[PDB]
Amino acid sequence: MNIFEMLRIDEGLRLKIYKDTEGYYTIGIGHLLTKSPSLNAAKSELDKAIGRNTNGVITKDEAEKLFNQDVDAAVRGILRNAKLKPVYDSLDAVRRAAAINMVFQMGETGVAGFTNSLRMLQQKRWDEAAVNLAKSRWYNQTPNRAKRVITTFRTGTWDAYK
Ligand SMILES: ClCCOc1ccccc1
Repeated sequence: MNIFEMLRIDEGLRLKIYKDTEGYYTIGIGHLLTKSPSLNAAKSELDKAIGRNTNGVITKDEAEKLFNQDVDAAVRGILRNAKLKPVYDSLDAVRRAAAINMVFQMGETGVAGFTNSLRMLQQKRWDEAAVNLAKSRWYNQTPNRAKRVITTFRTGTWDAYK
């Protein structure tokens, strides 16, 4: 298991434009296209992302290319964020994957406001962290996914993904 395999499980793979759990146009392995309700707007973003006229369909290779970029960007975002970086640096590699997973899903601004959870993670109070993480819109809207990510933070193992 690793961050790629982990997010592949959490996000799925769809080769045509679909709506994500929030109702936003998305493609590939959870590549958010736009928060706009316009399908045409989404197709424009898709074409710009891939570099050709796709008419809303991409290949698996193209999906994996965006996915790699998205993971890279999430990591790079964490490292450029003054609140996230020290917590990330403090973690082992398995818990780092859980951190990336959350940023991938909710964006770095969103996760940077998990102030109390971030502190518990830095402190390595894993059970406390796991309790605090669940007290969130995130947990309530995507409980099965949140439960997997929380278990990963709590245990530093891949148990929730085997
Ligand atoms: Cl507090 C739940 C998120 O934990 C993170 C820790 C480090 C970087 C990004 C996220």
